[PDB]
Amino acid sequence: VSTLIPPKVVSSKNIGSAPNAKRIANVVHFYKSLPQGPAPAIKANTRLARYKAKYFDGDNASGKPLWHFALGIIAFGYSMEYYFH
Amino acid sequence: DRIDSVSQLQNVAETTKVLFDVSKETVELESEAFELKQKVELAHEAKAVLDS
Repeated sequence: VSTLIPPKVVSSKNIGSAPNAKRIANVVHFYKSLPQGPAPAIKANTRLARYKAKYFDGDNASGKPLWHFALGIIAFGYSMEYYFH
Repeated sequence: DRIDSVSQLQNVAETTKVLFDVSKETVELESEAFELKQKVELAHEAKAVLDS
């Protein structure tokens, strides 16, 4: 008389679990990502990447390039009026 | 969480097979016991008629 066994005939529902979808995602998501890297590209040399590093990083929101660009325009147009217009 | 499920299943897979065998094996022995029951039965009847 019927000796039927559900537990080891569950083996196609043991792939069926929902976090498996997350698992196979995040072994691939974590197959190459650096833990935090060593020191990637925060600073670089484009000779204006150095400018960016001091002023236009997340390291500095300092108002200094704005000031610099402002002062440039003040220097620019006063001489230039007599040269162009 | 997933690891927890998996660990259970590993141990289960072997041990459940033991029970599978065991259950049907006992049932076979119990079949043979029916022939014993018939020995018991006929003798009981015989004593009763004789008592009458």
